Amino acid sequence: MSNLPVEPEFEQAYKELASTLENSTLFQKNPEYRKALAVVSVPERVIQFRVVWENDKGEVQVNRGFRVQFNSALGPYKGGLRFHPSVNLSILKFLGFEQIFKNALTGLNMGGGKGGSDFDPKGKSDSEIRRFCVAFMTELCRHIGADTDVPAGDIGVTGREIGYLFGQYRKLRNSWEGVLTGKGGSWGGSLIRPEATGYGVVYYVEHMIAHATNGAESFAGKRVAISGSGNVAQYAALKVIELGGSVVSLSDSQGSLIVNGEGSFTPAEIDAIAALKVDRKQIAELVTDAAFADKFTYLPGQRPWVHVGAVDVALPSATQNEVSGEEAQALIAAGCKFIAEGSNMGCTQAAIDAFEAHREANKGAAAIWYAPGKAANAGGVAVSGLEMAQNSARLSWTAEEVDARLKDIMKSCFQNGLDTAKEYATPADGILPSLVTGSNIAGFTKVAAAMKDQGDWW
Amino acid sequence: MSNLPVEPEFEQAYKELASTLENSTLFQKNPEYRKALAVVSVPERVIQFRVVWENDKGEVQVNRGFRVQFNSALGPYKGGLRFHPSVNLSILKFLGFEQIFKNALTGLNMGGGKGGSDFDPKGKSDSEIRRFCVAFMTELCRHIGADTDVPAGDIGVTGREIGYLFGQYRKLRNSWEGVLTGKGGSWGGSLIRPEATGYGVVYYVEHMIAHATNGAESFAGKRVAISGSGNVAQYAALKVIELGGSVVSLSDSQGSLIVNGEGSFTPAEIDAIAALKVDRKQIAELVTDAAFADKFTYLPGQRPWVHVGAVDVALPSATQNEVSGEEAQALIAAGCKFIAEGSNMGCTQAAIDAFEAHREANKGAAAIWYAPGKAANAGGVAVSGLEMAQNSARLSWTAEEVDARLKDIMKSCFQNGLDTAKEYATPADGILPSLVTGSNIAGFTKVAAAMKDQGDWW
Amino acid sequence: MSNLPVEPEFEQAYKELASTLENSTLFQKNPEYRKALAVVSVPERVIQFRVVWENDKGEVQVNRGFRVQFNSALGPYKGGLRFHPSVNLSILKFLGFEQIFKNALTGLNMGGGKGGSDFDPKGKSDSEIRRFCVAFMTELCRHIGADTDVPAGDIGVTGREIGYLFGQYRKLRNSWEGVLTGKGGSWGGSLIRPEATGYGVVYYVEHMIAHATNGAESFAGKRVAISGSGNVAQYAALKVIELGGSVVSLSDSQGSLIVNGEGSFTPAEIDAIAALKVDRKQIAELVTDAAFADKFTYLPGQRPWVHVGAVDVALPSATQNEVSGEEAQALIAAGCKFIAEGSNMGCTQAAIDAFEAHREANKGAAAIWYAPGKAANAGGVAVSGLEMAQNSARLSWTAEEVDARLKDIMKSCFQNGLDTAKEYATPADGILPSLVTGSNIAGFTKVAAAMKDQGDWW
Amino acid sequence: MSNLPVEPEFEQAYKELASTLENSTLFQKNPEYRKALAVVSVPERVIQFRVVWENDKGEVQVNRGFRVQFNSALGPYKGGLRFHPSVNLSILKFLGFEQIFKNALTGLNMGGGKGGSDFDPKGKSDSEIRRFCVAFMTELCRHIGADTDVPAGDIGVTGREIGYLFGQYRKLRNSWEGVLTGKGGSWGGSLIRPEATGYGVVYYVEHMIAHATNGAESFAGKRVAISGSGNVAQYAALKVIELGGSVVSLSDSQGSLIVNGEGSFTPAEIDAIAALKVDRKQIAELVTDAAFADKFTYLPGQRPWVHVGAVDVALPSATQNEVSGEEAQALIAAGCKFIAEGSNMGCTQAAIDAFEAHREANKGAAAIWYAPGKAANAGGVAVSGLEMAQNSARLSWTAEEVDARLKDIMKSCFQNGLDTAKEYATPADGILPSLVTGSNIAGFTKVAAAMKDQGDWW
Repeated sequence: MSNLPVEPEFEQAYKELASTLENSTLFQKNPEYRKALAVVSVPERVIQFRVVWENDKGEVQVNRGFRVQFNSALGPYKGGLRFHPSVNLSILKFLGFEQIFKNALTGLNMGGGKGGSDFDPKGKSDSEIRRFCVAFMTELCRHIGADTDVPAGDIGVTGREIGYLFGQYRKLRNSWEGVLTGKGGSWGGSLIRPEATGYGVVYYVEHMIAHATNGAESFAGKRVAISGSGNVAQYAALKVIELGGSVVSLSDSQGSLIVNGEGSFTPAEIDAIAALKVDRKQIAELVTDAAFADKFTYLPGQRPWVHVGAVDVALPSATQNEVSGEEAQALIAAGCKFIAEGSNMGCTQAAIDAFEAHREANKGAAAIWYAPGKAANAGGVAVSGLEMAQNSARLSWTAEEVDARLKDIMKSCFQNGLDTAKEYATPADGILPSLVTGSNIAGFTKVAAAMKDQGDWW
Repeated sequence: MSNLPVEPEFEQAYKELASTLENSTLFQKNPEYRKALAVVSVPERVIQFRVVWENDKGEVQVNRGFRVQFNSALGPYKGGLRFHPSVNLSILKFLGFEQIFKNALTGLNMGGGKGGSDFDPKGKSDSEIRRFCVAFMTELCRHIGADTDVPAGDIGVTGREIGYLFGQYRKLRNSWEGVLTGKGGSWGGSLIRPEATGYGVVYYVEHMIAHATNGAESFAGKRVAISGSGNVAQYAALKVIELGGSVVSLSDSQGSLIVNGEGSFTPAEIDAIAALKVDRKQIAELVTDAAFADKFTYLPGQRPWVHVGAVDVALPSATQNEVSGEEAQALIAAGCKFIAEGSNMGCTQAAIDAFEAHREANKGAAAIWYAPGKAANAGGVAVSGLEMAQNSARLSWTAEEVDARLKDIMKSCFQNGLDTAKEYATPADGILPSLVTGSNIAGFTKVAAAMKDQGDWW
Repeated sequence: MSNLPVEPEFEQAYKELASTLENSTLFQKNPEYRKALAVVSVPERVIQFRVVWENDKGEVQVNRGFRVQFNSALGPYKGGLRFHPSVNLSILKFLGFEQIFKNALTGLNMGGGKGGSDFDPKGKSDSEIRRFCVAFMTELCRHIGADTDVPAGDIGVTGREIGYLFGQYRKLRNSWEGVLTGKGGSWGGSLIRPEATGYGVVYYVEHMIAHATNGAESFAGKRVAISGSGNVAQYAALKVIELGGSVVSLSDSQGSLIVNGEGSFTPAEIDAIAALKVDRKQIAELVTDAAFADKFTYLPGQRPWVHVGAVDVALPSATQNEVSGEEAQALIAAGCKFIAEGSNMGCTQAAIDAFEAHREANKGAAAIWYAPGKAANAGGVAVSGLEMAQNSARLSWTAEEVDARLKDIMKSCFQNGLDTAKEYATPADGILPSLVTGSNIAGFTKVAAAMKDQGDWW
Repeated sequence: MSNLPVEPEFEQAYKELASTLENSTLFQKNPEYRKALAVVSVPERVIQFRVVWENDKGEVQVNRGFRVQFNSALGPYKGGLRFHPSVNLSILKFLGFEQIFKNALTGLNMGGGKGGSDFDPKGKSDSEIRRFCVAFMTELCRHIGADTDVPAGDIGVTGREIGYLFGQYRKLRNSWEGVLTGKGGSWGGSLIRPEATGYGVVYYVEHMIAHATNGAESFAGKRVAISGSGNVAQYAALKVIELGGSVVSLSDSQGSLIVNGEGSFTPAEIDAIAALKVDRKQIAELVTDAAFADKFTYLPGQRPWVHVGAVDVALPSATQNEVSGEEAQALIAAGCKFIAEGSNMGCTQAAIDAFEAHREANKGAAAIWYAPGKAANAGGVAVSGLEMAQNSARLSWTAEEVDARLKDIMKSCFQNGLDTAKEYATPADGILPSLVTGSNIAGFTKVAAAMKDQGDWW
C-alpha cells in the first residue's frame, strides 16, 4: 500500500461502496464477493497522454488527457468526457467507478468509464476549442471505438466539443459509427434525448406508484411538487400533465412558483418558462404578467416544499442538497408518499434518513418512498444507449420508438433496485423495500456476478 | 484420392447428402450443381492449434484445438464447440458440414462451422476448466469475431465454458460483441432461449396443421403425445396448452406418464416435473403423490406411443431412436396425422418409412405428416441468431419480441422444406409434399445457388 | 488416445526421434525434457483451406492447401511449399517436424514449418500454375509474413511459382518484404542461392575432415566420390576442385561417369554437364572426344561407388536411398573416411548402421564418419535465412559476403552435432562422436531449452 | 496547477534538470527551449492496467501494471521493467524521464520509457512468476512492438522473466521480433550482453583518460579502485587488466579486498570470485592460500577507497550512495584523477560536488574528473540497442563485432558530454569541461532539437 497514490475522491467512493455492501446481507450469503470488490476497484485500463495545441496567439500549449476504462464485463466502456482545470486521475477514477454501477442499473450492455482533460474551456475561442479537440482526439482514437469505448459529454464537453471530436475520429479512423454519444441530429443523434431524464423520472415514479398500491393508483389525479426550471424539470412536468397529474410547483435559482389552490401548470406555461430560461430570464418575470398573477404565488429566496400545501409526489430536480431534513418532514406532513431525485444528490442525508425512517415505520402505501437519483436520473444514460443502438442500424427511430424503449429501461431500474433490496436488505413484513439501498447494491452484484461468469475473478 | 485421409464420420455425412440429392429431380433440372457438391464439401478454412495448460497439480498439459470454418456463403461461420476426448478433425468436419445446411434452413444469415478440443471435462475442477478455456481462447480469437465466426455450446461447453471463453476474448481483443452465443443474461444473452426448441417445434407443427387442412384446424382441441421430461418437452407442452391443446403424455429415462381418459397436463404439473428434473428425481415420484393418482397412469420401462389411445399430434423429444416401426404403426392406428421430432433422430428409419409410405398412399389430411428434427428442432439455432442480432444493437428485446421473431424463423423452415419438395420431389396429385426430403435438399440448394451468385463455383 | 488420426509418415518421425533420445544420456540428466518431447510434437498452428482455380478449359477446379506452422521458439516459421498429388497433412507434419530441428542446427533464428497443396503441377500450363498460385496465395497471406512465417521452395514450387506467389502477396498485403525465399535477383533474391547446398556439404565435411585427422588431412588431394549431376552435385564438385580435391564421379538418373585413373573433372567439364542438363541430355559426352574417352569410364543406367576404385570422401547427392549396404561396405575398402548426405535421405538404413558400426569399431580417424543431411544439406536453408537478412537490410550482399557467412553457419551445424553426442552419446575409448546421433538430439535440446525459457512448457 | 498529483521522485528529477539548465548558457542562446522543457516533461503516453493472476494456492491475485512511454523523438520507446512492491507511477516517471536523456547520449535511435508492476517477486515460486508474466504480457503487447516500444530488464525482471514475457508475446502477436532485449542466445540474444556495462565504464573513462593527459596516460599501469564484485565489477576489472591496468580492490555487500602492495587481481582470480558469487559466498578466499593471504588485505562488512592507498582511477560499481564525502577526499590524496559511476547513483551529492569543486580549482589534468553513470553505465543500454539491430539483421554478430560498436557508442557519450558544457558550461581558465553538467544538458538539447524538427513544439 506504500506504493498506492493518495486519490482522495476515488477512495471516498470506494469507502462508501464497501460500507453499503457491508451493511447488507450480501457478504453473508456471498462472502467471496469481497474478492469481487477487490478486483473491480482496479480499472481494467487507464490511458494518459500529452495534448499539445496552438492558441490564437499561435503559441504552443500543453495539457494532459485521460481515459479511465474501468470495467467492461457488461458492455463496452461508457462514460463522459470532462474538460476542466481540476481534472486529474483521481477525479476521473471516482467518476468512472461510479459510472460502472449506474450503467449497470439500466440493464443495458454498458461498461463503465470516464475520460477528459485538465484543459480549461474558460476564455477559449471556438477555434481554440477545435484545435484542442483535434489534438485530444488524435491520440484517443487509438483507444476507443464503437464496440470498445463510447465516450460522451460532461463538464466542458457540450455538443460543440462532441462534434469536433467526432469529426476528428472520422478523419483518423475512416469510419462512421457510434463512437460518441450526444451527436447532432443530422449525424447520428437520437430523438427524445432532451425529454429523457425528465420523462425517465416520471416513468420510474410510475412503477413506484404501481407497486406501492397494487395498481390502484397512478399519476392520474395526483399533486406533484417539482423543483427546477431547466431541461429535467420542464419535461418531468410535461409528462406528469400528460399522465393526468397536476404540477403544482417549479423553481429557479432565485425562488419558487406555486399553484394557488387546486390547479396545475399547463404545457403552454411550461413552454413560457422554457423560453425565459433560454434567454436567462428568471421565472419571476412571468408573474410580472397579468397572466399567472392570482393563479400563482411567487416566493423569492425559497424552495417549494413547505409551501405547496398537500402533495402526493415530489421531484427535486434543481441542484444538490435541495431537500433538508425539515423540508423532508414537511413533505411527509403534507401526505407525500413518493420522492424521486431528478437532480443528483438533491436530498441531504438528513432528508434521506427522514424518508427511510418513515418507510420502516409505516406499512405499505402509508409510507413515503424515496428513490435515489442514480436510478431515477438514469434516463439520459438510457437514451445514450439507445443512440448507440440507433447508430448500429444506421437508422433513426421515431420519438415514439425511443420513448417506448426508455419506458422499459426505466422499469429495469425500478426492478433492479426493488429485487436487490428484497434479497440483501429484506424488509420486515409489510414494509416497502428500500429503493435507495437496493439501487446501491444492485449495480455491484450485477457486475460482480458477470465478472465471475467471465473469469475476471474466482 | 490416395492423399485423402480416412474421415469416416465425415464421409458418412457426405454419402448421405449425395444420396439424398441423387434421389431427387435436382441434378436433372440443375446438373451443374454437382460442381456445387464438389466444392462445398471442402471446408473454406480449418484451424488446428496446440493448447497448453496447467492442472491443479501445477503440471503442464497438452491438448488439441480445432475450428472448422466450413461455409460462409449465407452468413458468418456459426456452430458449436465440443470439449470431449473423442474430438478430432473428422468428427468436427461431420458436425460442421451438417451445420452448414441446418443453419441454411432457418432462412437466417448463418454460415456453417464446428470447433472444439479433445480436452476431457471429466474429473476437471472449475479452475482447471478456466485455465483451459483461457489457453484455448488465446489462439482462437485470432480466427473468430462477431462478423466472422460466432461459436456456441455443444458437448462439454455449457454456460460455464461460454463465460470463460467470452471473458478471455474480451481481454485479448478489447471488444464487446456477439462473438459467442449462449451468454449470460447480464452480458448479452437472450430471453426465450430456454423455451426456444420447444416453442419452435410447436410453431413448426402449427404450420403443418395449417397447410394440411387449409386453415380448418390447429392445435385447438387436439390430443398431443409428447415424450421427454426436460427442456424441450416442458416448453413444447406449455405452448400446446397455451394453444388450447391437450398434452396427454410425457416420459423420462425410466417410464411414461399418461393422461387417463380425456384430459391434459396443466402448467402447474409441468412445473412440478421441471422441479423433479432439476433435482434428478424421476417422474414416478410425483404419481406417488395422491395428486396425479387416478388422473395419470405411470408405465415403467415403456414409451408413450401405444398407450396414449387416440392421438392427433406426437412430439418425440426424449432421445435417439425413440419411435420404432411398430410404434409408428400404432400412432397411425390412433389417428395421428402429424409427427415432428423435438429430439434429433428420434424416429428410426423404420418409423420414417412407415410415415412416408402412409403419406404417399393417403391424400391430404388423411395422411400422417412426418417432419425431421433438423427443421423442427431449429428453435435453438434461431434464438442463437436472435442473440447475435440483439448483441448488434446492444439491446435486449422483450420475451414477446423474441417469441415473435422465432415464430417467423419457424415458418421459414416449414416453407423451405415444403417448397423444395414441391420442386425437386414433386408429389402426385393430392399427396402432401415430403417435409423430410424437402428439408434435406433445402439447405443444400439455398447454399449452392448463393455460392454460385458469389462465384465460389461456376 | 484413440481420438487421434492415423498419420504414418509423421508417427514414424516422432518414433525415430523418441528412440534417438532415451537411447542417450539426455533423459537421465534432464528427465523433465520428456515433457518437452510431448509438447513440441503438437504443432503450434495448422491451417487447411480450399483452393478454387480455373483451368485452361475454363473449368472450376478444387484442391486443398495447407501450412503447418509447427514451432517458432527460435524464430519465425520457416519451411517449404510442396505442390504434388500426394500431399496431405500427415506428410507435411513429418516434413515440418523435421524442419524444426534442421533449422535449429544452423544457429540462425528460424522456427519450423511446412506447407503446400495436393495440386498436381504435371501437365499444367504456365497460365494454370499462375491461376493456382494466385488462388493459393489469396488465402495464405492471412497466415504468413516477413516476421511471422517465411515459406520457400520444395517439390512442386520452383522460382517460377515463388514469383507468382510473391506477386499476389504484394497485391494483397501492399507490402514487399522477405515473406518468401528463393526470389529472383531483381526482386529480393540472394547470390550463392544456386551454389548454397553444394557449397554447404563441402564446407560441412571440411570440418569433419578437420576434426578427424586434426593435422589438416583436408580436401587437398582427395579423390571424392560424387553422385547426382544436378545443381547440388555440380557446385559440390566445383567447391572440392577449388579446395585442391579431385572429383572422380558424377552420375545421372540412369548414368555414372568415373575418372578411370588419377585425375579429376574440371570446372570447364562441369560447365559442359550443366549445359547437357539444360537440354535434358544424358552424360554421353566422353563420345565427343577420345580425350574424354580416356580419363572417363562410363556405366549407363547403373550407379557409382564400387567402380570409383580406392578413396576417401563420398557425397551422395542424387536422390533418396542411393542403393545401399553393399556399396557402403565397398566404400570401406577404398579408404573412404567421410560420407555426408547431399541428397536428403540419401543413405538407406543399411548404409547408415554400416557406417555407424565401423565408427564404433575403428578408433578415431580409422573410421568412416557418416553425417546426416540434417547438417550437410543445411546449406540451402542457410542462404534462405541470409536472403531474409538481406531483405531486412535493404541490401544485396556480394557473393563473397554470403559465402563467408554460409561457411560459418555450416561450422555451427558441425559444432552442434559434435558437442552434443560428445555430451549425450559420449563415444568412449577415443572413438569419433556420432554425428548422426549428435545432429538429431542437438536440434531437439536447442528448441526444447528455448521452449522452457519462454513459457511453452515447465 | 493544483490539479496535478504529488509525484515526489519525478518532481525531484524535473527540478534537478531544470536547475542544471538555466545554470547554463543554453537559455540565453536559446530561450525558446524553455518551451521544450515544458513539453518534454509530460509523457507522450502512459498506460496502467490491472493484472490478475493465480498463486500456487489457486487464489486470485491483483496487482497493477504500468508502461510510461515518455518520449520517442529519437526512436522507439526503450526502457526497462521493474517488478517490486514499491512501484507506482511516480517512481516509473522518474526512471522514464531519466531514460529519455540517457538513451539520447548513446547516439542510437532510442526513445525513453519505463514500465513494470507492484508485483513482489520475493517468495514467489517459478510457476507464480510464469503465471504473472503471462497475465502482465497479455495486456502489455497491445502497447509495444519491435518498431514501437522495446522493454528490457530492471529490478524484478531478469532473463527468466524476459523469457516468460517473450513467449507470451509470441503466442499473442504471432510474430517473433526484437520486442524485448536481454533475451537468451538461442532466441535473439546478443553476445557481450553480460560484459557490456562493465566494458562500457572502462571504455568511457579511457576517453576521459585520453582527453585529460592527451599523451596517453592511459589505463596502462594505473592501480584502479573497483567496488562491487558483481558482474558489472568483474567485467570492468577484466577490461582494465586487458588494458595493462592493475585492479587493486573489489568489494562485497559486506566485504572489501585490497592488493596490499603493487600488483593486481588476475583473470583467474576474477573467475574464482564469480564462482563464489554463484554460490552466494563471501570473498573469504585469501584463506585458501598463504599466497592469497599475501597480495590481499581483507576488510569485512566495511568498504574500500581509504585503504586502497595511493592511486588513480576509482570505479564505484556496488550500489547506490557508496558512503561519501570523506573517502572522496581521500581519493584526492591518492592521485585519483578519474572517477566514473559503474553503479547508478553511486556517488552521493557530497562526493559529486567535492569532485566538481576540485575540478574548478585544479586546472586541466591536475583535477579529479567525475563522470555521471549517465554515460558510464550506458554500456548495457547500448548492447540492448545492438540486440535490437541484430534482431533486425536476422543475424547474431561476433563478440568482436558487438564490442567494437560498443567502444564507439561509449565515445559518443563522452563526446556529447564533452562538447556540450564546453558550449553551455564553457569551463574557463583552461579547466576540464564538466562531464556531469555536459552529460545532463546534452541529452536534453538532442531530444529537444529533434522535438522541434518534428512538430512536437514550436
